[PDB]
Amino acid sequence: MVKKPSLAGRLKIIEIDGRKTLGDQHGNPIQLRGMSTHGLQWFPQIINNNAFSALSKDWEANVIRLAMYVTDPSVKEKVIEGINLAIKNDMYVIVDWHILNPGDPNAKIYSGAKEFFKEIASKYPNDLHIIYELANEPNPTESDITNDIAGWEKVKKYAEPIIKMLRDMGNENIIIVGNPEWSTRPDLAVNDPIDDKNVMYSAHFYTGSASVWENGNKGHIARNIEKALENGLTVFVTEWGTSEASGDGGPYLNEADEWLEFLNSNNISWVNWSLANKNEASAAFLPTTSLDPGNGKVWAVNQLSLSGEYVRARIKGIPYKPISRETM
Ligand SMILES: [Cl-]
Repeated sequence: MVKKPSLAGRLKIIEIDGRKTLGDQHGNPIQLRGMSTHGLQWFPQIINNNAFSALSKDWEANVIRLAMYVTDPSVKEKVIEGINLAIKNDMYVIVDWHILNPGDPNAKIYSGAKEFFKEIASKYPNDLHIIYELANEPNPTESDITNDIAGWEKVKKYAEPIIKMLRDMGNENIIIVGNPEWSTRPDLAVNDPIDDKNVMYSAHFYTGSASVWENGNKGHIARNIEKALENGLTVFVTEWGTSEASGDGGPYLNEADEWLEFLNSNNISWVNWSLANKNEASAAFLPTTSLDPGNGKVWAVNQLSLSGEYVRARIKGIPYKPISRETM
């Protein structure tokens, strides 16, 4: 079982024998393993105590990510309750300003980020539970976040005012910064890293659309991860799926094995997409499964999709022995 906030305390980047990694208050390496909500506008019913209790207790998650797409400003309320439910259920919590369309974390439509982050931070001053993720997936869709240094620099100009502000009020939280091409470029930050001892860099992958190795070569995403790591950055996988990059297809579980070996061997924390019951391969729950499992109840394994079942075993760290899906 991966360590809970009750035993890990404040997370910080530590260095051991020349290598940086995510560590706890005691100065030991730690790995976070959990689940991301789907968009909190589309799937807010996951923000319930019985669900968060089940993920923490049964799935043995030490983290949950609250994907707030940027609909209504009322979505902000489900984030607050989610933060509350996570603290109360002994889990780290990623507050994800979930940019996607447009792709630019700056571009007009994302005005209130610093403002939003200010609010959450004020409500929970230097709370050990919270991890701030400033921009889910900077990307080229309706934006000039290009797949290069110039694109990384726009992301950096967006992130720094928010980081400084957070640090000024005494917030020593892990901050995770996204990067170009849907957060597949943590290597771009090597060129010009954020001067903050507790900033990490996102990487995202979908195992049906990305392999660790192909035709003898390290794949693009895995090698971009390696480049950031070799150059003294740390990487946190705030979103990966067992499906294709659409969120559907497969699941691709043999490829997931290889990704997870690669991440565990490098002590890279990871959060699986997603806690939906949408009819898509990446969704952890069957379409007929309620996102509230009931009072004192967990979801049964047969209420979980093939992906959900697989990720649950991996979060727990138990061998994966899939159930029979036919009975007569
Ligand atoms: Cl196994």
